[PDB]
Amino acid sequence: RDRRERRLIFGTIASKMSLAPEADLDSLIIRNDSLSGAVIAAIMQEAGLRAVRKNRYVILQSDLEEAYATQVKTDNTVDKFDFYK
Amino acid sequence: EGKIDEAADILCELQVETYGSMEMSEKIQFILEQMELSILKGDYSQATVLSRKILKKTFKNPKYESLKLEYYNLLVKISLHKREYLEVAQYLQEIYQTDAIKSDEAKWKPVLSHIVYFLVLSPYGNLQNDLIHKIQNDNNLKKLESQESLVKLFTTNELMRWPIVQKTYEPVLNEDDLAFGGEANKHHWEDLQKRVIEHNLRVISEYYSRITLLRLNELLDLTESQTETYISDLVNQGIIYAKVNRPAKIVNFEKPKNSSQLLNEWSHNVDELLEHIETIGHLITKEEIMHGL
Amino acid sequence: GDELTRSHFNALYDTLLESNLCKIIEPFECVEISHISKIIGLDTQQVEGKLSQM
Repeated sequence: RDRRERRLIFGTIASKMSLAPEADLDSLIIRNDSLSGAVIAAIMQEAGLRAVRKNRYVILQSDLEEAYATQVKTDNTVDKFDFYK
Repeated sequence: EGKIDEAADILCELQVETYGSMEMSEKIQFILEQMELSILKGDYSQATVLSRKILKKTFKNPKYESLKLEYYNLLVKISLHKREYLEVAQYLQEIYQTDAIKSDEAKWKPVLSHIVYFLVLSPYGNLQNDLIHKIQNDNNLKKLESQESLVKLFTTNELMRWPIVQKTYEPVLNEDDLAFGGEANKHHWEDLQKRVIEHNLRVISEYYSRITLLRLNELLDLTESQTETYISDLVNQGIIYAKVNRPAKIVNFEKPKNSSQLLNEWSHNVDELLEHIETIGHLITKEEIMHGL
Repeated sequence: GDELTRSHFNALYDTLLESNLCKIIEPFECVEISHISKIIGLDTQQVEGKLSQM
């Protein structure tokens, strides 16, 4: 993935959803690395789900960070990054 | 001491992170005071956010007296900036049945005149026809008869008696100190005039097919410039349509010809003779019975 | 000064004009052209030229 190539999904999927000017989409780009199309699309989808959990019709900045920790780490395995043994 | 924003910002940074939705007894009561701080401060955004928490959770909770009464007042206080008579009228549908069941006619009479004032000033809707009859209509009340005739007035309204009716009876109309903020009564005069003009042109389309623009200005209580202002919003929003000729001073209904005339509209002439052979054939035997007997 | 900005200037010129003309055309027609130019705020020849082209 690339910084702009991922941003093409943010500027598209979130354009069809109600958001707030306080929420920033730049923090969800650089911090995320190597994500598919549905994983990034699930970030905007989960942000809307957590907003309904708090009964909100928009997407705030706090709802993005709560939905970020779920999709940020897809690897629970250990013994990686091994160039040795 | 007279400090508002200081007590509102402190409570906003605490109670939000305080309750984890464990005990709802003290949580619902304290948020009612937090929402009022944003109303006195004049912040409509924060008051709307705080109204999305305990308002929906109370419906599942058992009905309590003061808690439901606070919701009726807070939703009116947040309408100072919004000033939408259609949205507030939907919030008063619950109190209409609250004072008619839980309470008595003592508090039900003033609420009856208030809820109608939001319906009279409502721009439009599909439920406005069902809200004419309601339930408790014909209660033999002085305030009910004044508002009941006002609903049916828009159909026949010529705006000839409009300044006369508002002077004699003005419970919610001109001077209203209850559930309405303002520095004067000029808001009641401007908001009520916008609704009576839109309903005036609406019924003309169903009655007068062609009318002179010079006569239309006298019926709408407007001028040459003020007439084109209200009719422009009705057509642009997709409500109704009319004909406006500036040089010719002609206002017509502009009957659409898109129905292809005989290809469609002929359906009105098939029912004319449909009852022709049917009624005559039945009377041939019926008349001979009375003649023979 | 920019050639690309000037190219989009006529696009924004017709964009705001189409939104203003749509407000005029939506009600009934047969209104004075002079009254149309007063709402737009341009020359009568400019209003008649841009409208007839569309």
